Amino acid sequence: DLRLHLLLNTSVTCNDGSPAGYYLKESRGSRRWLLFLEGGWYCFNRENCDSRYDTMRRLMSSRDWPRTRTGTGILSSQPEENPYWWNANMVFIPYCSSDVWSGASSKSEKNEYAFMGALIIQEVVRELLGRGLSGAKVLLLAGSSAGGTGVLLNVDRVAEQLEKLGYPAIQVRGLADSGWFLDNKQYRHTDCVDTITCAPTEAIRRGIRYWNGVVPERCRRQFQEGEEWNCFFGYKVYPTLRSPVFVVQWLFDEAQLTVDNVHLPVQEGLRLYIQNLGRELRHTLKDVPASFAPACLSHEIIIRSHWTDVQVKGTSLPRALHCWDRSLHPLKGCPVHLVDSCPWPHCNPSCPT
Ligand SMILES: OCc1cn(-c2ccc(Cl)c(Cl)c2)nn1
Ligand SMILES: *[C@@H]1O[C@H](CO)[C@@H](O)[C@H](O)[C@H]1NC(C)=O
Repeated sequence: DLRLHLLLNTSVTCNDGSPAGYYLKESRGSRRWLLFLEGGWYCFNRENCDSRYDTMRRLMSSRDWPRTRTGTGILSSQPEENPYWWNANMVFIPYCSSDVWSGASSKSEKNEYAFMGALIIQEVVRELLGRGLSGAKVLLLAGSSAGGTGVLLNVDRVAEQLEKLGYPAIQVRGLADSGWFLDNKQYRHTDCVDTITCAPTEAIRRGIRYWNGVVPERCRRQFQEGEEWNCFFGYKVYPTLRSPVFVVQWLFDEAQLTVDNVHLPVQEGLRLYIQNLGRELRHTLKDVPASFAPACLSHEIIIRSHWTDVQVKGTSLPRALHCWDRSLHPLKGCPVHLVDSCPWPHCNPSCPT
């Protein structure tokens, strides 16, 4: 079990002003640290943030958080369930800022909600240095869904912060799970008139203004003011990063099909759309040396207990991550770039059921 610690700096808060926090399980015999970012969509205006506060309050507030949580998947401490990093120090950071981990704004007389996702990550790092993170050799910043996108937005700032605090020996790396999205054409098209019909590029554009969102500077300098929404899309922000990042992405991600207005007897027009989506995602990973991209229709995520079962070209994700570790000290029979090439959902027999 991982135990809850609320942040001692109570100015760093969830959406409703309650303090943010983290769940920790230490491993005294390890200099490896894994910091995982929870996901779960976002909100970008007053109407749909109020709605999220009614029926998804744990993603906006800490007042009902439990004292402990069980580590699963890559956060498990049993080698049977986690062949990769079972002996590492484990940290689970709840997602209570609804800003794709990008915000830096407090609740005030002009803001009903606080959006502090970027500052939450930095304060967790600062308070963990007193918990033994000061002795680390590798800090792996991982995340799923909106947390996977948050890895891409924040991994270089974490490396930046540890350098200016005087810890240059800590190697910072990233693992982005199911947060690599495309700003493609929708299958059926709707103008941004309400939350349902607003495409991701439009919603992110308004979110950044509503959140006071921040993006990596090198990406910020390419796209500049008014256009920072481009940095939320993995294939645009990844080439600007300096830290090593491993990318996990289904070729037919369910969240991607949702924002494309696809809801699954497939006729020709939809078949070509789905097949073209798989091609485009494969194409964006072509220059990504560390990646895992199975041809599955799925919403599953690397903290699930059976994450070891899926294979690409005969290699599992825990093995690919171990190969990545070795490559950061090409390897015989221990590959790191694993992208399916078959064109339809579940053509890989090991896809989740
Ligand atoms: O849980 C699924 C999910 C997906 N997203 C998400 C995050 C960023 C972008 Cl740019 C898009 Cl298009 C979608 N956030 N949560
Ligand atoms: C608390 O966090 C805020 C926001 O990140 C920061 O500006 C401030 O310096 C922190 N205060 C202390 C005492 O660490």
